[PDB]
Amino acid sequence: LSRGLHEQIFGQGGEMPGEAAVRRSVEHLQKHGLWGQPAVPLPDVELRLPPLYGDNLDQHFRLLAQKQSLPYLEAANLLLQAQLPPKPPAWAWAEGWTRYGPEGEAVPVAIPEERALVFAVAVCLAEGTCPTLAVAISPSAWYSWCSQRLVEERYSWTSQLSPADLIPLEVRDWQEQLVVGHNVSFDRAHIREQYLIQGSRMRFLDTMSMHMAISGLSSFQRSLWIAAKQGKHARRGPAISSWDWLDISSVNSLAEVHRLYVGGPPLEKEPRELFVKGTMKDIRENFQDLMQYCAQDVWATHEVFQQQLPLFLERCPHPVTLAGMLEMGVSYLPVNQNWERYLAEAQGTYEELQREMKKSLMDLANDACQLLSGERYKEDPWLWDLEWDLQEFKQPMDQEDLGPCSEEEEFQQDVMARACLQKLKGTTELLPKRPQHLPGHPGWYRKLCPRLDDPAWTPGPSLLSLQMRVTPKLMALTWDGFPLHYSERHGWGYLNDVDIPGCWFFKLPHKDGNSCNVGSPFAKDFLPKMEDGTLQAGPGGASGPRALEINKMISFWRNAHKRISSQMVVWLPRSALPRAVIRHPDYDEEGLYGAILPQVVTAGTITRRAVEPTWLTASNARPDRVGSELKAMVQAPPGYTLVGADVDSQELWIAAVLGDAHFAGMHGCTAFGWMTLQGRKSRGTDLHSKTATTVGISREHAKIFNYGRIYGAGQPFAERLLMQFNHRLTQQEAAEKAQQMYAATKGLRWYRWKGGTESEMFNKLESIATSDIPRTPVLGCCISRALEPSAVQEEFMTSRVNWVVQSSAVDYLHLMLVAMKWLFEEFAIDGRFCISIHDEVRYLVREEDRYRAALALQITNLLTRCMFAYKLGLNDLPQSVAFFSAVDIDRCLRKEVTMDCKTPSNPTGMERRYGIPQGEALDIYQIIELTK
Amino acid sequence: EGSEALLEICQRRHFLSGSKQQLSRDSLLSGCHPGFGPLGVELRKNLAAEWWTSVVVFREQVFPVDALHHKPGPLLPGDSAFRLVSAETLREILQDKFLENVLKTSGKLRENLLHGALEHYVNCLDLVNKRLPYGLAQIGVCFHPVFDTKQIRNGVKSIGEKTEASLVWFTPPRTSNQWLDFWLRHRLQWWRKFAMSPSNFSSSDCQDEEGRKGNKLYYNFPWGKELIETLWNLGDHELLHMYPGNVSKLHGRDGRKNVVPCVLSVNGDLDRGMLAYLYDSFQTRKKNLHRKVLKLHPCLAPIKVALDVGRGPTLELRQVCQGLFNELLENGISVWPGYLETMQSSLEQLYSKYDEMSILFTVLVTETTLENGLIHLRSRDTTMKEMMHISKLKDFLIKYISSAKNV
Amino acid sequence: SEALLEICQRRHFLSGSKQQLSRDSLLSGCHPGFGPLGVELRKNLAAEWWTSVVVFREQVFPVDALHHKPGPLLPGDSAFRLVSAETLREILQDKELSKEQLVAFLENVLKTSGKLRENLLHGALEHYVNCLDLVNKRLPYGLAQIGVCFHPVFDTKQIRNGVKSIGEKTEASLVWFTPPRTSNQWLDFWLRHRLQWWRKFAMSPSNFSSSDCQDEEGRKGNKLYYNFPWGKELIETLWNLGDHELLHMYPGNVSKLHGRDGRKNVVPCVLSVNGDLDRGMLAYLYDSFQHRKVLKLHPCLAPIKVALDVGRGPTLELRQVCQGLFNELLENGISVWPGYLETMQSSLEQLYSKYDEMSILFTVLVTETTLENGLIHLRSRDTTMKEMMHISKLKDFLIKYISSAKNV
RNA sequence: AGACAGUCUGCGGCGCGCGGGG
DNA sequence: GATCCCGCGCGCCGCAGACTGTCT
Repeated sequence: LSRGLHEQIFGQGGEMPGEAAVRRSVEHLQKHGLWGQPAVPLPDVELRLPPLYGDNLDQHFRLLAQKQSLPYLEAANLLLQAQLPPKPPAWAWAEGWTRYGPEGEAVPVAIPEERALVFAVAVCLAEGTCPTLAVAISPSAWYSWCSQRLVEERYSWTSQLSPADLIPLEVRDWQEQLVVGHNVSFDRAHIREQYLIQGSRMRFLDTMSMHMAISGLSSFQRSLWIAAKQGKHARRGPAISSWDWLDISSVNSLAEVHRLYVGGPPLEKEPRELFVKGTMKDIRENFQDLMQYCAQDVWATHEVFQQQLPLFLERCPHPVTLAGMLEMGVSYLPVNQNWERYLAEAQGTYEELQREMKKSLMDLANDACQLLSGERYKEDPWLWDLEWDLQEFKQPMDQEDLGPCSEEEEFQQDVMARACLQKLKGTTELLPKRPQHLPGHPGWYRKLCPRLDDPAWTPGPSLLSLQMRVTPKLMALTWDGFPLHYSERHGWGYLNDVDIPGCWFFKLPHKDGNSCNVGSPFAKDFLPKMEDGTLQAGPGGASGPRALEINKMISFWRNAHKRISSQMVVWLPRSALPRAVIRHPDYDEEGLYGAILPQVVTAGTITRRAVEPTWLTASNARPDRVGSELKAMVQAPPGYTLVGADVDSQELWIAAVLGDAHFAGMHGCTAFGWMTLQGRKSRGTDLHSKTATTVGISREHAKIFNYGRIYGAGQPFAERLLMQFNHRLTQQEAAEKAQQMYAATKGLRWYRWKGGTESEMFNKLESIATSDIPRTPVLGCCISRALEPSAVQEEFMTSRVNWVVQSSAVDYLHLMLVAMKWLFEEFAIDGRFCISIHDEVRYLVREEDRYRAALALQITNLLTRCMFAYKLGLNDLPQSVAFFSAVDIDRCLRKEVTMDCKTPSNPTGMERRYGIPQGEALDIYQIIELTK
Repeated sequence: EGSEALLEICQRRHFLSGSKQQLSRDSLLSGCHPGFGPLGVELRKNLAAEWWTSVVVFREQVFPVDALHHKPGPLLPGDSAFRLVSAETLREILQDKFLENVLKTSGKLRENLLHGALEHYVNCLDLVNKRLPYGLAQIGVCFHPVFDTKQIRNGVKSIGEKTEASLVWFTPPRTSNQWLDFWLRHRLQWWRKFAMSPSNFSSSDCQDEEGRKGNKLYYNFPWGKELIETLWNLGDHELLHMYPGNVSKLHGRDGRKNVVPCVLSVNGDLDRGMLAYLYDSFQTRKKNLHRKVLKLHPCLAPIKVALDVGRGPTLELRQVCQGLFNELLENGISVWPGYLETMQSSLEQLYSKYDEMSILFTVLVTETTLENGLIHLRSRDTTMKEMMHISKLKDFLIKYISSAKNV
Repeated sequence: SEALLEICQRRHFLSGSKQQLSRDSLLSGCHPGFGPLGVELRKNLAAEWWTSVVVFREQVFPVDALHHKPGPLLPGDSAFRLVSAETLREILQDKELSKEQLVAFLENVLKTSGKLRENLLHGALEHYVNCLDLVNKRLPYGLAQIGVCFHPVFDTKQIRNGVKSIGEKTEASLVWFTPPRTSNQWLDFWLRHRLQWWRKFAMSPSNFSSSDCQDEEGRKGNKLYYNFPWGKELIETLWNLGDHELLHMYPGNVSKLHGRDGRKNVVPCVLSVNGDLDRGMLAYLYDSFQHRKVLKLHPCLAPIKVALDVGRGPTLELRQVCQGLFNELLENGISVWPGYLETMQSSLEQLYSKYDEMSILFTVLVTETTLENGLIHLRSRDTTMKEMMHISKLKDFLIKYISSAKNV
């Protein structure tokens, strides 16, 4: 009870609130907001949790992480201090796996019977995606794998059962195995047993993940480091005056990492690039050289790992971090045959849309050529500045007759005509002037039509796009005024001829936009401004409407069809599928069941946030984009389903609880956690659209304001946002805080400097960022060692204060993963496989154990939040938090159980259920299989 | 007016439609028009060929079938609308002594060719080894009853003829809806092809009075939206109706189970499609261009190129075009046998004439063609003339048509 | 005869039940439609006729003729295949009777409603006026059309009142307007061309023959029969009808239906050429058959050219190659039977016999050796010779074979 | 007369803005 | 926010490499 807090199953009353703390908290709440705001008490549920080891909720997680990560730590230690023999003289040219014994002796082996390995794979990018060769090193010997495709014959593109085999048969000690590698996810993607639906007792370590964990750098840091490494060396540009981090930071590439962590000679880089831009034939010719290069890369990675492991353990002392990284290194995504179909449709539709965009434009070109005949370029106000190609290549039988005989005509005319054509006019026979009269009124219309030496000049102008600067003035007044003038003297449309939007009568030359300091670009306006903005016109047909809309429809798929439609997808055979998938409803269909490994870096950026360009991105199935239906078509096979959820406002809650803990021991101390907990749109004081109406444009259009402010956005950003809102003047906008910074630091020192005060407690984040000691935030993981102010002092504050919250979120994710693994291990919940997108988490689980796993993610969330609040806080927690709002069960993956799409236009037909989120209906059971 | 008025002009004049002083949109839509001109016949033939290539070619398990225009008289329940008349006028019953007054037990002209496909289903089931998923396609003429619903001078119902292309697809019941969506997607994709304004072709969903779903395709003529093609999920009702004896004969193998197939009927009216494409090909806000031209797609334009001989050394030396004509005739390039008008006509009227017939290119052979052979090649899309090559004309035209076929 | 109608009933050349089609009723149109193979063979024959007669002639244009006559002012004397021609309820010949006021000349059912066409000549005669403007008053020119016609059958034992069963015949018609002068020359020219065209695809052209005949109204005529095994059955007719048929229509006015020839106005003389495409198909099917049972249809007339199949090897990794080859062949315009997706391997000998009965030029077999070195087994229908060919050369070889067969 | 200006073509770098996601 | 990307066309150059007249 109390302030809507849950029942304290674990813990005692050793902690006391503090009367002075209570008085200060209620005084602050009265000062900012209302002290008395009763809220409906939520229902209280009690369930028998599993027995928690240790005490104080920290020993429990420590023991779980240690138990999970002991075998892999043992394997890493085995690889840490194990010397290796020299590389063999000559690599063996044979199919399969070969082990190199002493003095280079090579012996054929089924698979490496080793606990630990440093592994690297090469793939012939020119043809297919099957692996070509691989080199690995164990503590005692070298191993080399040569693919079956060294022989000459045709091979399928299915890519199943082809890649390397690395997991021994389970049915002779320490079954756990660890594989180390730089970008090891790429190498894991090329292992046979990693595509099974059932889990396996093998884990992968990424040296790049550790490098980002220790001695990592941010994106701006990456740019500065690259510039400094270059021979030579934006907007505000306040300088740095602190470049010590250059000597400790590096780029994620293997060469730079080896140089930073090892002082040996630089690794030689092969300039041939036979794997990237070479056929399989040169690979056969250059077998020894390529094997040597791969072995060099493996050796460098091993040296890097040796130098990194103790440093990483020192800077991430908590075993939970390692356990969570190991768990997050194994992701799974069943696809089934529909994925292929999707790759067709999203492609075909895209092409179709492009055609609809292209053809209309072609017509607009063709009808313009007729302007040449009349010699009336002055008549057209759009094409009179155009080239107009003034130049040219300059290169009665009154008889019945009838009734012919059976004789045949001599013909023989075509041969003579061809002879006269080819032999004479020697000049033209070489380099023919294809343009002749074609160029016409459009500016060098010949250019739009392919050169055709390789193309053959496809009908009409096929090199015509929407952003050539020729498309304006071809659709009348589409862009700004009559002249576009992408070069200097541009259209003064801004973002009657000067400053006034839209060029007319050619009043003044050169740049005269003087609205946003630039007016050169055209269109590129999210708000169409073609209904009331005016300055948009055309002759009719694919003009105005049906013009920008296709562009926005295919924009996403345009620069996505390369990353997508090329993911390494492996289709398992019938014998490989488990018992559950077979002898089940659905199934059959002569369909292909397969999987895609996301190839995710466990820690790809500052913090340890995972990075994946195709899978770990916030994108929903918007009903306007062709490829929007990504993250779907990941339906589980028959007998399996995806169970999981998102953790609500993770970042806001983390910041709120940190501020509350810093201010006092309660959860509503600073009038910000109270607003996050006891704030509702209908009644409570919600952070968004309430308590901020006095600032900005009413309640709406205030989410981004506060989001940026708690993410580090400064006052000038808010001033810029307000200036374009309601066209308020700069004087009208408050240069100082005034209405702004009411939540954040308004009084600065405020007498009595450092200190935030006001509604939001930035003191904790600032103190952590500027600590100068290894940060070790909640759950204790140090900073990347390159953004520190100790011995560096780079004043990159925007980066570290955000790093605090983001690394806290990653710690939350690690805790969730370890708790889920422990729950699945203790109780026989099949389907340990997991997927994660920042806060969002999903698990592939059997239908039989679907509800047991649905019950899970609730004890996990409760324990994770109770462990978060335990650090620098008391055990009691708000009832509203510590439990998920809903748990999705749908077979596919989507933002919400209820769905929608664009390309299919009827996706429910293709065997799509609903998703039945549970909410509170799942809290009527124990987590024992015995129980119901 | 120019809105559906000038389109009818330069249509009978250039022999795309039969000339009978009709100029009636309702007659054309219903099917009471006298017929189509040779250009119209060629355009319809090209459209039918494209439909055949897209539907039954490049599509295994789809086979041709022929349905008779008539069916046997016996066992013909129902009657014609005007055959059922028993109100009055029984004055003369003087006739002394099949025949009768109720349907006469006689044959009928088919209104749709789905019945023939359903009949041939059992026979055609053997060539697929009873693989339930398979189709039967056919293009043929169907007869329908149409009347002006005004006055009695028309008397008996008029009979209209429409060239319809129909595909009957037998699919397992479980996959019926998805297969129907696929077909609806492929038909909408095909009709938007060859179209200068694909937006004018639209689709909608409809429900049968028994609850069976289906789709309708429409083209937006200037007066309004007119139906062109219809997709219906027959739901194995008529198939069971015609075969009441036993269900074993109707069992086809889907996956590894024997099931009764579900019938999907996709029937489009080719004449209306031809009219829609003709309307689409034809085109006032600061235009000042005029230049009437039928910008039909190259794949289905009735005539590809036009030959002519102008100001040569003599009319006897025209034979250079002869043979070249034949050279174009090889590999199936349709060419207008020009170079025989022998009338002194201004080249602008001549070019406008060929533009109105929708000919992609105009080839003119001059006196300078016997030596360093170059032929003036004018393009329909843009009024610019090229010299190009006599030897490469065949290859250039083949390439143009092939590229038009694929984007 | 026996052993031929059974083979055609099987393999889906002639659609129908056993003894339904029979040897009789195939010459007449009162039989069930053709099978898919028969339909494809008919389409090939029609395409070849169109190529030889219409598009290469440079003066023959297509014409659109409706299946039914309008009905008003219908003359009371005619064949009257279907006196109704209305939607449903064809009253057939309706000879005699109709003596009462009901179903009299007043309104429909008395040579008043309309009739189904029995020949394509009338449509061409109707369109002649506009087709003159099409060719710009150039007198010598033709109009061609392939279409279905309906005829009445009789005899067939005693049925009491005759059933006048409707027989559908797919006929190709050419109406050639030529100056009345040198009309016999054009008659002989067309007769020779048609006889050559019919003999072109025949294995034994001696069976195809021509005979001459005289008419009281028409000047002269010719007939082609092909000499079926039981006897000679008329398959094509050529008639020099004369101008009186054309003069009968447009009875009023003069100097409107005449055309210019040698700069001299003259009323044209019409030649009617009418060939039975269905009977031609049946004749060609009989010609091809002949000690294995094989239908040696001409390469330009065979419905299916090549057949794909899989022999041994993995079930997968060959279906993909077969699909690729299938797609390439269709992209190149070659019809192929997708036998690769067949599930019972059955027998090689039985498979070859089945494809021989279907008149497939070549049999293509893809095995694991194809994956090894890209070699496929190729069997020729004509000479039953088996060879090995690279998979990348099959398309070119087939196109070359078809082109060589097309030429003399 | 033979040798050298152009035009074109290939191909390389760097500015300019614009759009998905961090 | 955060500064930062990749897939376009413009452009604006550059330098080789080829072909065509062009100059002495």
